[PDB]
Amino acid sequence: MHKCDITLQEIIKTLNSLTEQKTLCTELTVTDIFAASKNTTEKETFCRAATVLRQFYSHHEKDTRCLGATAQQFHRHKQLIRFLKRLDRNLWGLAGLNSCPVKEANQSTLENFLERLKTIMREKYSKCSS
Repeated sequence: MHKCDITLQEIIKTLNSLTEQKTLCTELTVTDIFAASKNTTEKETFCRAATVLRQFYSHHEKDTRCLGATAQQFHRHKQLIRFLKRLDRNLWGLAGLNSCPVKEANQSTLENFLERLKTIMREKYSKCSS
C-alpha cells in the first residue's frame, strides 16, 4: 500500500535530509561495506553498516574541526549527527542481526554512502507496498 515496514518510512525521511544538504563533514571517508558484503545478504551489509555509521556520528560529535567553519556549518553538522544516529537506530530493525566487526573495503565519502542506502530503502518502500 504505502508503508510495508514502518522503519522504512521514517528512515527514508531521515536519509533524505543528510544527503539533500551535504557539508564538508560528509567527506570524512568511511568504509564502503557495499564493496565487501557483496557475497552475503542485506542483513550483513547492514550488520557492518550499523557498526560503521554508529562510530561515525558517536566519535565526530565533538570533532569540532569541520563543524567550526564559521557558524552556519557548525549548526548544519550538528543536524547531520542527529540524523546519522536517528537512521542507525532504525537501521538495526531491517538488518535483523545485531553487530559485526568492520573490515574496510574501499572508502565512501558519507554523502555517497547515504545516497546508496537511501535508494535501497526506497526501492523496496514503493514496491513491497504498491
